[PDB]
Amino acid sequence: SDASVIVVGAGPAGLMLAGELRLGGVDVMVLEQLPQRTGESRGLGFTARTMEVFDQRGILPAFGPVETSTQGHFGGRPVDFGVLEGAHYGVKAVPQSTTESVLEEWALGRGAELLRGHTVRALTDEGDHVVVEVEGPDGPRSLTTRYVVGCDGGRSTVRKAAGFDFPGTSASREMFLADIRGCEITPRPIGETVPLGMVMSAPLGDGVDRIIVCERGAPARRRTGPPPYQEVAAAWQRLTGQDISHGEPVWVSAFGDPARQVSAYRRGRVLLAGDSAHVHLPAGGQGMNVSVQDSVNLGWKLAAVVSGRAPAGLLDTYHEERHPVGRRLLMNTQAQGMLFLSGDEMQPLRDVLSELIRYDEVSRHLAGMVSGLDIRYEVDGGDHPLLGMRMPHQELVRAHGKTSTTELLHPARGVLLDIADDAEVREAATGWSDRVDIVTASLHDAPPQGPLSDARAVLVRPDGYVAWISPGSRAGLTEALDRWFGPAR
Amino acid sequence: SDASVIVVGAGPAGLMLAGELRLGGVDVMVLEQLPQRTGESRGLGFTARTMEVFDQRGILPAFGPVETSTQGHFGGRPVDFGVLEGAHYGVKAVPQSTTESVLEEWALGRGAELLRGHTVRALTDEGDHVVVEVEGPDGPRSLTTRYVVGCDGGRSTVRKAAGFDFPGTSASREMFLADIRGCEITPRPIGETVPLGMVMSAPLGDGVDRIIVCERGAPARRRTGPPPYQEVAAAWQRLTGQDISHGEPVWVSAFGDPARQVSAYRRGRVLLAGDSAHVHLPAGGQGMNVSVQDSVNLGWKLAAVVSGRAPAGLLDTYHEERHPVGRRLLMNTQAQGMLFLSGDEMQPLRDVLSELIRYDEVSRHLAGMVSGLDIRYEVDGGDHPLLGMRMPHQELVRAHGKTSTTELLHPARGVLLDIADDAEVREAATGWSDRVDIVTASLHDAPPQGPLSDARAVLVRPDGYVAWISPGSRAGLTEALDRWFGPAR
Ligand SMILES: Cc1cc2nc3c(=O)[nH]c(=O)nc-3n(C[C@H](O)[C@H](O)[C@H](O)COP(=O)(O)OP(=O)(O)OC[C@H]3O[C@@H](n4cnc5c(N)ncnc54)[C@H](O)[C@@H]3O)c2cc1C
Ligand SMILES: Cc1cc2nc3c(=O)[nH]c(=O)nc-3n(C[C@H](O)[C@H](O)[C@H](O)COP(=O)(O)OP(=O)(O)OC[C@H]3O[C@@H](n4cnc5c(N)ncnc54)[C@H](O)[C@@H]3O)c2cc1C
Repeated sequence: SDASVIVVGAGPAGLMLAGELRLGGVDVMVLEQLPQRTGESRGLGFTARTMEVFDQRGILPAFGPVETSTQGHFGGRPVDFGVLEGAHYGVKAVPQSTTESVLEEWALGRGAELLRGHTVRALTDEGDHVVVEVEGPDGPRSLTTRYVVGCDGGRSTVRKAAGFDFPGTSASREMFLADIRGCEITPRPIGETVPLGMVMSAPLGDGVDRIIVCERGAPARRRTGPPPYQEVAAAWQRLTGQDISHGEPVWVSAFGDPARQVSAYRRGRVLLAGDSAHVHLPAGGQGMNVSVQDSVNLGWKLAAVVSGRAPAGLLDTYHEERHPVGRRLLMNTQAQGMLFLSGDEMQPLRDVLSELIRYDEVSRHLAGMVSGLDIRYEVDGGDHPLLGMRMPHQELVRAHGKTSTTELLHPARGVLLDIADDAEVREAATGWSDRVDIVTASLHDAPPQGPLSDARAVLVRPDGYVAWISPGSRAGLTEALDRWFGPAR
Repeated sequence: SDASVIVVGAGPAGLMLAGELRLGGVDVMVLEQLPQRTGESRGLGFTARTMEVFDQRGILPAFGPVETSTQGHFGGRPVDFGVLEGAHYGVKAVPQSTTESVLEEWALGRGAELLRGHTVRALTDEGDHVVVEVEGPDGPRSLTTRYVVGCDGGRSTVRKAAGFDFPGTSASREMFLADIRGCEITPRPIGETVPLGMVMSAPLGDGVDRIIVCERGAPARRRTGPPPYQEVAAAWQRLTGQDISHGEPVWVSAFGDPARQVSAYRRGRVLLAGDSAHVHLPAGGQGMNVSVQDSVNLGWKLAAVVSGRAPAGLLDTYHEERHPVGRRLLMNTQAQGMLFLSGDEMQPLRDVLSELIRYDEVSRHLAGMVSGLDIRYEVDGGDHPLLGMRMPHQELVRAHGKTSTTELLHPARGVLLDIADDAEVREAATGWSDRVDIVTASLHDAPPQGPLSDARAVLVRPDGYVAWISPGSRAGLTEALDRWFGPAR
């Protein structure tokens, strides 16, 4: 068995997972077909929760000094993300290429094995293990592993190989994206409706503008490689009345509006994460974020099962917790795109949306949805609001020195947070001290009526979601720890 | 001068106005080109506020015993209208033909002059008066009046004649509506998306179903008379896979999605009200309601100016108060229609809408918008919530006998409501007792913390909107009465 887990594809999803797996104490092998990273940088910046999952692991400093704004939109419509206590829009500029850069450097630091110029062509789940056919630099090889995770993007080889179900609709439009030099092109962050469809445009920073075009009737086409630049340019004139012949392209590509999502996130011993599981219209910046977050859901869980520390039942929760999120990803993103991408025909409906956004409830809700902060998993049929949601960053007073909720998650074991000083709780948990870090501290600069007010103790999973809280969970701590970390030692 | 005011067109708008004008103590002449009423009954039922404006005048009993539900939609999406204190969806079934029937019988009762088989062909505003060319039963006549009000529907002759501005967009789709017999056709109140577009269908009551069809690519066409039935039928099969050859039609018509609204509601001495001022996609049942309400805004005001009781400045408020409402009518209705009328392509966006509707703020807001109960006019830059909104029905204790806010508006003079017993207020107003009914009473079954709690007095315009409230208006009662009823006597 050449490695415990084989990850195929080394994009955000795969890189994040490879790291998460290593921290989980597991050897891992990433096969990526590309020899050197794309150079395309599709998305710009990342969401609040993606910011937080990076921070959970001490990855943010590698990004260089960065900014975070509260001014963002839901499908063009400005939403102030402040209205939801402790939320914001994200980190502003960062190109995917740099995120991907970062995460590679990380996981390699975490001792993951990355094999480039390695293309997976077929695979078979034999029951106790999985075999994988690979065309690499020196030729075709055959590898054996305990789990394979398809992180190979929108047209996943893995998903087709392992026989997944991929229901949904194929694309109906073709849109263009170009990053151009030289031309003197107006900003259109919200975009702009022109009789023949819509356009958008923004500046990025050193001589380069992004254009997006949507010629209304354009059919969907499968193509070999990007469109030739002059074809996009031709499209831009027929829409704006601007000639961009003279433009020198950096990247040019076509893309579309599909909506498909695997009906099961796991089959036997093969799993999918990122684009490979859910493919959609790129809109409201979600693709990378939600994918990276799939990896953070799965990583620790898989680590546990691989090493015999958890019953395979823990791994099903990856499906149960994420299919829903990916489904909402299709919903969120297609909605957002339809507002963004339509005629003067969609104007009435964004006029009402603008009217509704004005409330607090509404403004929170979409700021919740976009940022990924509204995620609540099923964990316990109890009263408390925080149950099953993410654990917010809160500074803590440890014996000698201050520390943070966020920093205790650096190692990716569970965190049990004794705040009231109850030896009774640190005892019930002793049988798990190998898997959960029992920490006893007090709160520092809490907002006197916040989510941790009147909380004696909290159980935080390795992905930083809350699994159990005192008071106000149906189940005792014993039931809870067994659920997520395995039997008592 | 043959009559004070000439109203052209005797639909909901014109009939309502003719009545409102008579109560205002003014002779009025309605010219309608049709000799006998259409027989078509496009809309079904009416909104809360339309219910209330009818009731303001004692018109509801003529309707026969009727029902009112709280279960309605915003563009297909179920909204419980209850969530907004004292709101609901409307009266359920009533066909326009019966409403039109009712209102005719009313205004004739009110002593309005209705001239049928009379078609207005041209008109000239001469400054001090207006002339009107009319082809009637015995021939062409020329009439003279002080005001003309275009209530002649979507293709208003008046509006074109008097030279109005009618900006907006002409229709882009063609939809079909048919009322059929015999066929066994499924209900589709929310409608239903079929690959080739959308359909809807409901039952109405004695053997007759309504179908609506939207064949996606259908262009807009100007036509002489309705479409032939077999053309709609052909459309229905190409969409549903159902043959309705055998169907016997009662009414068949085509209709579309325009969006236009006169930029000024008044020019010199000519005015517009109803369809003639604002034309749109029929969706969310608004056309009749908002139009009838234009007439109720204008009627009393015009009555005042015609008879020299108010300075012409009162009449401008008809524009200032209603252009905004009509504008929101275009917005409301086109939004609602776009959700209702689109592919599986609009599904994500009604999925978020369904999510937002779940709140209270949102559910109220749309229930407000649809019912027409959210209307607040500019009247005074003051704190109080009720200022400029409609006066809600509240039972009152008069000297001998109980009565209601609603019943005091039967005569269509203003109502000043002394509740605290303050002779100081009944004095300031003495100079207007000719135009305002000074009433002193106490509240009956008020909801102990309602909108009239801690209110000494209220000034209610003839259209039943609140103009001044103690406490909490910038202006004193004197300023207020002069604003709406004219100088002190
Ligand atoms: C126009 C554009 C703009 C976007 N903007 C945003 C944004 O603003 N915010 C956001 O969050 N998302 C955005 N996205 C979406 C985002 O780019 C994707 O979600 C994300 O980059 C893909 O995640 P992934 O790691 O699962 O797959 P990918 O990034 O596609 O990586 C999959 C990898 O698998 C490798 N691979 C595939 N098949 C094999 C195989 N047979 N063997 C070995 N390796 C294989 C590929 O080489 C590839 O490197 C945008 C997308 C587009 C197209
Ligand atoms: C498919 C359909 C369904 C609808 N459903 C609803 C609904 O559910 N709820 C709702 O509120 N609204 C609905 N409406 C809209 C509603 O029907 C219109 O708003 C309303 O009936 C028109 O109001 P009106 O009185 O201003 O004009 P009209 O009702 O059009 O009447 C204008 C009158 O003027 C007369 N006229 C025109 N020109 C002249 C002239 N030259 N000389 C003399 N007379 C003239 C005409 O004969 C006509 O009788 C619907 C409309 C359609 C088409």
